[PDB]
Amino acid sequence: SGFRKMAFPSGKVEGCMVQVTCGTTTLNGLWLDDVVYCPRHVICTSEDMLNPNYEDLLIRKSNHNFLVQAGNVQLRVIGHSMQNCVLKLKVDTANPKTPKYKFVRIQPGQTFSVLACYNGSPSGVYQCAMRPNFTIKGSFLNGSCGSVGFNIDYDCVSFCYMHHMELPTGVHAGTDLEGNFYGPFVDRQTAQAAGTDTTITVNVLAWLYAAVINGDRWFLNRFTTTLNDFNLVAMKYNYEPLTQDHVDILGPLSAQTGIAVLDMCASLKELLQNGMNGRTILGSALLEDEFTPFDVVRQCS
Amino acid sequence: SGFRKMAFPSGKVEGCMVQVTCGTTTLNGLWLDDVVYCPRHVICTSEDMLNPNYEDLLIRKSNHNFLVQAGNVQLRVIGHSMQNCVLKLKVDTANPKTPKYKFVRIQPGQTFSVLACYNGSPSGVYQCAMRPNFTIKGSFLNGSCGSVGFNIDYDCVSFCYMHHMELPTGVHAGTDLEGNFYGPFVDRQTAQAAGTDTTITVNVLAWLYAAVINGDRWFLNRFTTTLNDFNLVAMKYNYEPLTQDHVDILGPLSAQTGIAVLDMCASLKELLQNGMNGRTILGSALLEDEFTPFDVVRQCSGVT
Ligand SMILES: O=C1CN(Cc2ccc(F)c(F)c2)C(=O)N1c1cncc(Br)c1
Ligand SMILES: O=C1CN(Cc2ccc(F)c(F)c2)C(=O)N1c1cncc(Br)c1
Ligand code: NA
Repeated sequence: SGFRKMAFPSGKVEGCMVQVTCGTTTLNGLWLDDVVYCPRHVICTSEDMLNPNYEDLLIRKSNHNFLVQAGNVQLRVIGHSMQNCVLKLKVDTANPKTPKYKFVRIQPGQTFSVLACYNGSPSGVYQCAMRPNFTIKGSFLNGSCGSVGFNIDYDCVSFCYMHHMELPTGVHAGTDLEGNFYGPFVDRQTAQAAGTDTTITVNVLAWLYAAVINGDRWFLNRFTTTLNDFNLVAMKYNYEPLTQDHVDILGPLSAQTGIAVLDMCASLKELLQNGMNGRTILGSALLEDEFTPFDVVRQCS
Repeated sequence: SGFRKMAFPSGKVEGCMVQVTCGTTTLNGLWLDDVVYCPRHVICTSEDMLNPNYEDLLIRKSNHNFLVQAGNVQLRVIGHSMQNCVLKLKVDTANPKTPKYKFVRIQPGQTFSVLACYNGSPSGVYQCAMRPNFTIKGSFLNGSCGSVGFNIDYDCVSFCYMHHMELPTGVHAGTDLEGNFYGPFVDRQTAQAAGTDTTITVNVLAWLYAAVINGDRWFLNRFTTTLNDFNLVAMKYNYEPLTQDHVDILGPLSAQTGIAVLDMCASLKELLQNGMNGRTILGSALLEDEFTPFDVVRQCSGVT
């Protein structure tokens, strides 16, 4: 028993991290097979920041303008291309530590592990969720761009996030590994702001199921709710709508605990009305929304 | 910006984890140089576990009773011996992935990363603190025994914890890598309980400094206090005493943020007496005590 924010073991990703330098700019890149992926903004100067024309900046570069260092070894860049907001540098060595991997684009509410890196070297690993407003609440300093986000269900690494920037509210924006941004953001220093964030309702319900599995029942009640009445109340507390898909997804947790999804919804309504009255759930005094249904089943039993 | 419960990258430890089977028991072991370390209770059946005589159980075993698998490869056990509550299985091959490492024993309040493993396969990594009552609030299922805890101090892995058991309250107990238990526990099936726990004061102060560095400042106030008056309050709220050494250790954070430790102690006094009045700090409604001063400086400064 116990319940913890748990990340995937980071070793398979650690063996893929490299340092990419262009001009006076250094950041991180991801070395898979014979390609290094990194944010295209590595090619920008101080001037360039507001309205960079990336195609024009890139056409001016040769292979030998990109320095790639993997530990103590320089790799040779033998080709370059841009895909959306990522640069792909072809190198003359396949990474001998390349894991089985794929690139997956995730939806808001999905969680993943982040391996924070500086100068091509790993600093730490933690868990994040894609917020409804397409940001992530990470922990990143100057030099962290190119850090990646991943899951490892089975032996296969699913890369889902590459870090590009910090927004003024201190939250983080980035792309999938095909270089498409999550949300409306762009890799330019013009004014942009995250929309107001909301709580991930399906995840809170998952976590309440986790609390029951681990032996806590104090917050249950004798009531039920319709899906529509639940959503009418929940939205007054800045909770995302719960959909019939989400209800279906919670089916297994419902069957394991004997508590119907809409009865758990009624418990959540009361928690929003009353607060916790000095109590905690799984060691928290707030409702947690960064565990998915899949996360709960994997960690519990 | 941002502040997260962050574990060390786990790769150097992942390359040392193996599966150990003895009879119908499978659990995890740590393969360093030519030795596999695991809990000595691997040799017990249920009946044995009620009142084990480990020396007597072990003398009945041959090397070939211990099946050790590193991935899909069997290792050959060529020797077996016990040190306190850990079994050491000598094997015929040195681990080519052995990192630079040391075995260290940690103090209550200190934090470490846990690599939870099942059947010799790492499943997850998270950060823990050794509680003042010598338990850890981990997340472990059947099969997790032999999972380890560690810090990384340079390129050197400092192993500090090996998992042995779950207590009835759902917290966790184990040993250092020399097989000495943290806390007043034994490796047998009898009634055992965690003692009453306390809050790690120096760590809460560290986390308040983390909050200030990240822009969360509402709890600061004009007041200061003395160590003696603060410690009277801590005692009343089941907080560990704050020592002068703790004050010294927070020195850097005090100079960086302009908030003296005893000035921050006056903030913490008020929080204990009055609560948070609906507010949060770094997204929490509780005072967090599982970041050390070193953890905070490392995460707010970028060490790699
Ligand atoms: O290291 C950097 C650089 N940067 C700025 C940036 C400039 C032009 C662009 F087109 C763009 F996408 C991003 C930025 O936000 N970081 C950062 C990333 N994470 C946490 C911190 Br603190 C800083
Ligand atoms: O997997 C096991 C086996 N086990 C047996 C045991 C009982 C008493 C002892 F003194 C002892 F040394 C071993 C035990 O506690 N776990 C466990 C460890 N962590 C989280 C879970 Br759930 C289970
Ligand atoms: Na003060």
